[PDB]
Amino acid sequence: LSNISMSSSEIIDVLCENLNDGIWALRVLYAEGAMNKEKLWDYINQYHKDYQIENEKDYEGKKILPSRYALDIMTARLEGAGLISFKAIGRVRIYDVTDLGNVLIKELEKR
Amino acid sequence: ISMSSSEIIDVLCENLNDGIWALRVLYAEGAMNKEKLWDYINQYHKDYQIENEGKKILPSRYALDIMTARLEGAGLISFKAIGRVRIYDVTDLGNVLIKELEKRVEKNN
Repeated sequence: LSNISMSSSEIIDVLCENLNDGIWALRVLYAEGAMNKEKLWDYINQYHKDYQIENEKDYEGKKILPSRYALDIMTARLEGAGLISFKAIGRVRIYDVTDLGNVLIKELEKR
Repeated sequence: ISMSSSEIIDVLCENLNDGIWALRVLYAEGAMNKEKLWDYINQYHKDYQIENEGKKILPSRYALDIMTARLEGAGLISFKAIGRVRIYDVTDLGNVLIKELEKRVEKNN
């Protein structure tokens, strides 16, 4: 009766445009593999920090994730977009990139 | 790669959860600032519940920011910053999900 009114690439473009800083969680998970949310918090801060230092060797800025509140917001954006997902180990959450998240990492670099 | 519009939308639908309330509010009431959205989301959900209680779906600003974050990331709502104020509205993709959910309500009933 009615097709989905936006193409796969138009939808992917919207997800790419709102990814913003979440790209750091994707880079971490893509390079390091699945990880505990707590460790992902640390790695995202380290990846971002090192990337800033690559450009400004005397860089000394604030953590992109200074609080659990910030961590929860960043993962919330990625979970809502279906780019990362998690599995439970008791109260621990193990995160990894999803198929759409991978579909998106490619679509990113290329463009 | 190789994901159809349908496959992608399925993924967005599976992760929407309670965010549907914000899409419904924005669609019905039109664009509004974030503080009003918070009130309306609670008011909308409250009413739905009242006739189906007590607890606010968004009891704190934290809950409000987590819910809107999931929606913004999925590209379902969008906002314009004016100073520290933000005016939100539901997007084309947000309406695609509203329509997709109504299609499912239709099939599941």
